Amino acid sequence: TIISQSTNRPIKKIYPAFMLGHSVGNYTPTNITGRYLNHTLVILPDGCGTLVHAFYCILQPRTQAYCAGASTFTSVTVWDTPASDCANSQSYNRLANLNAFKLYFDLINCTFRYNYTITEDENAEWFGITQDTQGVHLYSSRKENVFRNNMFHFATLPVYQKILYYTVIPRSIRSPFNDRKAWAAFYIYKLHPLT
Amino acid sequence: RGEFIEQATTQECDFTPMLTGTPPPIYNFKRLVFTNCNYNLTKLLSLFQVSEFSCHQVSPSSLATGCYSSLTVDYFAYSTDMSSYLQPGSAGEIVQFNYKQDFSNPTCRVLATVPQNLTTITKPSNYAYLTECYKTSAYGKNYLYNAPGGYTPCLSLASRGFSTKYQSHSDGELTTTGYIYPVTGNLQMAFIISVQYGTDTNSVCPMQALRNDTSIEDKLDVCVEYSLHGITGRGVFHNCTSLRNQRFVYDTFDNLVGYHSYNGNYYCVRPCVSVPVSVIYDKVSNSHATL
Amino acid sequence: RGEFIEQATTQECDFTPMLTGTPPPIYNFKRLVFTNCNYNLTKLLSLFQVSEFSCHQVSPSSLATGCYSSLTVDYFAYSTDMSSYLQPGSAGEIVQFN
Amino acid sequence: QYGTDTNSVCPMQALRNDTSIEDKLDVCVEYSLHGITGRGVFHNCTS
Amino acid sequence: NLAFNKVQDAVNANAMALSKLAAELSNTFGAISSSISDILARLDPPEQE
Amino acid sequence: SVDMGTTGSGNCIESQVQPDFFETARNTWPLSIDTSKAEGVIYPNGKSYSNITLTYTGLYPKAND
Ligand SMILES: *[C@@H]1O[C@H](CO)[C@@H](O[C@@H]2O[C@H](CO)[C@@H](O[C@@H]3O[C@H](CO[C@H]4O[C@H](CO)[C@@H](O)[C@H](O)[C@@H]4O)[C@@H](O)[C@H](O[C@H]4O[C@H](CO)[C@@H](O)[C@H](O)[C@@H]4O)[C@@H]3O)[C@H](O)[C@H]2NC(C)=O)[C@H](O)[C@H]1NC(C)=O
Ligand SMILES: *[C@@H]1O[C@H](CO[C@@H]2O[C@@H](C)[C@@H](O)[C@@H](O)[C@@H]2O)[C@@H](O[C@@H]2O[C@H](CO)[C@@H](O[C@@H]3O[C@H](CO)[C@@H](O)[C@H](O)[C@@H]3O)[C@H](O)[C@H]2NC(C)=O)[C@H](O)[C@H]1NC(C)=O
Ligand SMILES: *[C@@H]1O[C@H](CO)[C@@H](O[C@@H]2O[C@H](CO)[C@@H](O[C@@H]3O[C@H](CO)[C@@H](O)[C@H](O)[C@@H]3O)[C@H](O)[C@H]2NC(C)=O)[C@H](O)[C@H]1NC(C)=O
Ligand SMILES: *[C@@H]1O[C@H](CO)[C@@H](O[C@@H]2O[C@H](CO)[C@@H](O[C@@H]3O[C@H](CO)[C@@H](O)[C@H](O)[C@@H]3O)[C@H](O)[C@H]2NC(C)=O)[C@H](O)[C@H]1NC(C)=O
Ligand SMILES: *[C@@H]1O[C@H](CO)[C@@H](O[C@@H]2O[C@H](CO)[C@@H](O)[C@H](O)[C@H]2NC(C)=O)[C@H](O)[C@H]1NC(C)=O
Ligand SMILES: *[C@@H]1O[C@H](CO)[C@@H](O[C@@H]2O[C@H](CO)[C@@H](O)[C@H](O)[C@H]2NC(C)=O)[C@H](O)[C@H]1NC(C)=O
Ligand SMILES: *[C@@H]1O[C@H](CO)[C@@H](O[C@@H]2O[C@H](CO)[C@@H](O)[C@H](O)[C@H]2NC(C)=O)[C@H](O)[C@H]1NC(C)=O
Ligand SMILES: *[C@@H]1O[C@H](CO)[C@@H](O[C@@H]2O[C@H](CO)[C@@H](O)[C@H](O)[C@H]2NC(C)=O)[C@H](O)[C@H]1NC(C)=O
Ligand SMILES: *[C@@H]1O[C@H](CO)[C@@H](O[C@@H]2O[C@H](CO)[C@@H](O)[C@H](O)[C@H]2NC(C)=O)[C@H](O)[C@H]1NC(C)=O
Ligand SMILES: CCCCC/C=C/C/C=C/CCCCCCCC(=O)O
Ligand SMILES: CCCCC/C=C/C/C=C/CCCCCCCC(=O)O
Ligand SMILES: *[C@@H]1O[C@H](CO)[C@@H](O)[C@H](O)[C@H]1NC(C)=O
Ligand SMILES: [Zn+2]
Ligand SMILES: [Zn+2]
Ligand SMILES: [Zn+2]
Repeated sequence: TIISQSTNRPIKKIYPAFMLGHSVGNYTPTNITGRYLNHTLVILPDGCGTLVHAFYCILQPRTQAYCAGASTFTSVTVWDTPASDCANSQSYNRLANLNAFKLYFDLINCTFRYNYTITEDENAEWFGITQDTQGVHLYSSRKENVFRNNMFHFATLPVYQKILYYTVIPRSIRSPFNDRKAWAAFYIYKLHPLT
Repeated sequence: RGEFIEQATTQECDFTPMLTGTPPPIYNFKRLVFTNCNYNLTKLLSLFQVSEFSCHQVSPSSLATGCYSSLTVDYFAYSTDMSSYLQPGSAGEIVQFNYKQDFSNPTCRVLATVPQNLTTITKPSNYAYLTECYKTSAYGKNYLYNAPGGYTPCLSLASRGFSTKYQSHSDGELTTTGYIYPVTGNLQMAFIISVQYGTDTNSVCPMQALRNDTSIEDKLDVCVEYSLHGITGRGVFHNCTSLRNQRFVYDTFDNLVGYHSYNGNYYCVRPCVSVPVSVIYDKVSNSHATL
Repeated sequence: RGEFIEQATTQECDFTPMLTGTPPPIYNFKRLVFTNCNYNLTKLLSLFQVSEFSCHQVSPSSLATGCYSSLTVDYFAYSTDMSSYLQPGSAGEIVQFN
Repeated sequence: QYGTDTNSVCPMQALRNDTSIEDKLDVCVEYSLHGITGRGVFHNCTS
Repeated sequence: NLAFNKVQDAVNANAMALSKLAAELSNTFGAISSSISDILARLDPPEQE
Repeated sequence: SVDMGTTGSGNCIESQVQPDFFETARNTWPLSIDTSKAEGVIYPNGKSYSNITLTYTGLYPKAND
């Protein structure tokens, strides 16, 4: 566990989150870099690892405490409560991360809103994203057979402006003091035009 | 030869954004992508008065009777008298800073006039296009040119709007200039259409090609023309018993050898001339036999 | 890959005869030949409203970014509605006598 | 007309002297020398 | 000497094969130029292919 | 403007930024791309192939990245 260098727990799989946009700037109050301007593509997992969101809207910072528009802002962190949200597979909270994200920004003029269902498991998997004229393309290894490492196309997003930047959204799990689980790290490899 | 057509049922493609509202300027063109839907092309084309069309590696008639994997359309307001500036290889400002047509896929260029009775489309005040887009440098102006099918880098600056001829907007390193002139008479528009053909099923088909003439059971022993999910050809289907969730089987040399049909049977696919034939001929008796 | 460009310095090509005075008839067309000079093609093209262009073994965009040994231009007054009579293979009087 | 020798008729947009060949010796580059274009590698030679 | 001449004939054949291979790169084969760079510089993508 | 749900109300939870605890030497577990297992390879769109070797020019990661 990163927070406590002594305790050791079995490793669990966790999904990442990203923000992709066309222009970047500063968070005006704190002068912290990493603010996406105009229409921004956001990919957010939710539902205790059973759902993933995808929307393309303008992020309007909120001036409340510890939010993007305040002077006490440090980072955009999405959280969830396993005790309440992930109590059981029947009462999974599908909007916990989305509700956490809405506290940082007001969502304005969103072009679309998509979601995809993910079967809960512990197998390793791969995720990819590209873009061409048709739009933004998503790839996954859970499409055909999760026990093979090949990635297959499963979605196309209507984003046509050229994407130049992306930023990983950090996650922090508010687990109780009993569990205090450990989360698997993920790795990002850049694609290149190759034979 | 008989016929054999199998097509899935899909919803209608949404062309309402193009048929309602005010078309955008050329530098801020609107793009629509259609997958897994059907369209009534006759209805769409009737709404417009076409002045010219130019297609590459495809024909307009074929676009009304064939299936594709994807359909992309870019449209914007454009005066017909500036048609030459949209032609491939033009040296004008339209190609440099507004729109460059891409030729990596089969495509068509259509110019048309909006009739008066088509009141759902609203006329803009003026036609507009950019004259230059550059970055200030020590040597001079560092012009930025549009990639094929892409947007101009000065798009954000151009969003501020132009109220007079040769009005310039700058935000520091970037500077752009625009040109406007009033719209007279009926509105005129442009349409850049591109299509892609996939080796798998093609889910974008016109309504005129939507049919289920899957009478293959009665046409087993006959050379027929088949059109199965966008795959066309000629062959003979033989009853056969037989990798993944795919309806088509191909050999190493990319020949279609097997098909899975809607009825539930599996058919072997062979060309209409497949059985070898040899003739034994005797010159003395003028007799012949077949093997 | 990098870049490596070397070009000599020359004077400006004189296009003033074409931009001043009255253009001649088609049968008495004016010819200009340019060698060892540079031209500002953007300035020239801006002065005119092009209705049509047809090039052979070259493109107009390439003519604004490439060097040549010689440049020849023939110009005359001509109505646009008679464009078909200037097309290759025409059977009209324009090709035969003008 | 295109000549195999130097082409002395060039547009003003193509008038440049980016002759930084000394720093680009050990690299494949696109060259445009007096109307002659191509790709290649330049090696210091005596002649 | 005919036998001595055949040795020079063999040498000339070896030279001729490489001469044929080298000379074919300078032909345009009906194109506007024998260089791909010239074709890309003088023409646009619809006509370059 | 599609419906994105109920607007958020309240205060954002504070977060502590300590990059030293995350980018230390003890928490370094390198994993390179293994081309023998075809890791990070996107399957070509449309059609499948079986028992064949093909050459493709597209977007792929570098070996041992
Ligand atoms: C996965 O993604 C899908 C698609 O984006 C989401 O489905 C949408 O869910 C939202 C709620 O989050 C729905 O919005 C609500 O729709 C009600 C009825 O809408 C009618 O009209 C629309 C437009 O034609 C149709 O799509 C729809 O079928 C109906 O005919 C409204 O009554 C609601 O308004 C009320 O709630 C909002 C809450 O924000 C208030 O602001 C309003 O004042 C009012 O009280 C609301 O707009 C939306 O219609 C759904 N779309 C579709 C296509 O189904 C899924 O929710 C999402 N799944 C997740 C995140 O788990
Ligand atoms: C983490 O662990 C889970 C659970 O698997 C169990 O615990 C492991 C520690 C091992 O001891 C496993 O043997 C044990 O079952 C792993 O998920 C499981 O992966 C295996 C790997 O083969 C799956 O087996 C497959 O199961 C299907 C069932 O139809 C067959 O078709 C296949 O031939 C094959 O046998 C197994 O089903 C799967 N279980 C679940 C519930 O998903 C997981 O892979 C592992 N993760 C990592 C990264 O090691
Ligand atoms: C593609 O769109 C066109 C135009 O919308 C469709 O054609 C139209 O079809 C309707 C319904 O069949 C016709 O309406 C009928 O018209 C007659 C005219 O006498 C009338 O008696 C009936 O009561 C009825 O209203 C309509 O005329 C016809 N229009 C034209 C111009 O042909 C067409 O069907 C669509 N194609 C597909 C494949 O859906
Ligand atoms: C080719 O010809 C054109 C047109 O003559 C040249 O562009 C022009 O360049 C001049 C001098 O740089 C510009 O004048 C300046 O304009 C600004 C406008 O705000 C003004 O602030 C300055 O005081 C000055 O007058 C002129 O605007 C510009 N015109 C256009 C239409 O771009 C061009 O430089 C020539 N090219 C070459 C390579 O010589
Ligand atoms: C974003 O903030 C950074 C600092 O966090 C700004 O960089 C400063 O720029 C000013 C003005 O040139 C300099 O005086 C400072 O020294 C810079 N600070 C640092 C730490 O380098 C940056 O300009 C801001 N960007 C925008 C677009 O506002
Ligand atoms: C994208 O966001 C930027 C920054 O928020 C917007 O740029 C502003 O635009 C207004 C209106 O034209 C200008 O008056 C401001 O000076 C600009 N601000 C900055 C910091 O550049 C821009 O308008 C947005 N893009 C679009 C298409 O609305
Ligand atoms: C979101 O879209 C709305 C509706 O298109 C925009 O609201 C318009 O804003 C302009 C510019 O300020 C006003 O002149 C219009 O009157 C507004 N229209 C309506 C119907 O309210 C709005 O600007 C967009 N929000 C952004 C870009 O942040
Ligand atoms: C042609 O017939 C096939 C087979 O009946 C149709 O496929 C069915 O489509 C319906 C909806 O219309 C689905 O509920 C069924 O599950 C489909 N069956 C199978 C086996 O896939 C197909 O839609 C028809 N195509 C037409 C009428 O254009
Ligand atoms: C590029 O640089 C060369 C080398 O300096 C220039 O050639 C010189 O041109 C001047 C006049 O501008 C003559 O007086 C010199 O004799 C030339 N030198 C040589 C070695 O020939 C050339 O003009 C420059 N080209 C540009 C600036 O376009
Ligand atoms: C009407 C202009 C007359 C030009 C007279 C002399 C020109 C010297 C060289 C010119 C290069 C060819 C430009 C062709 C432009 C066609 C229209 C376009 O593609 O934009
Ligand atoms: C409008 C004329 C109609 C002619 C009707 C019958 C013609 C018999 C044969 C004609 C030869 C072809 C002439 C084509 C001329 C094209 C215009 C031009 O290149 O000048
Ligand atoms: C941010 O930078 C501005 C200058 O642009 C400065 O006035 C302000 O105090 C800075 N804010 C913080 C929190 O450092
Ligand atoms: Zn896609
Ligand atoms: Zn048979
Ligand atoms: Zn060398």
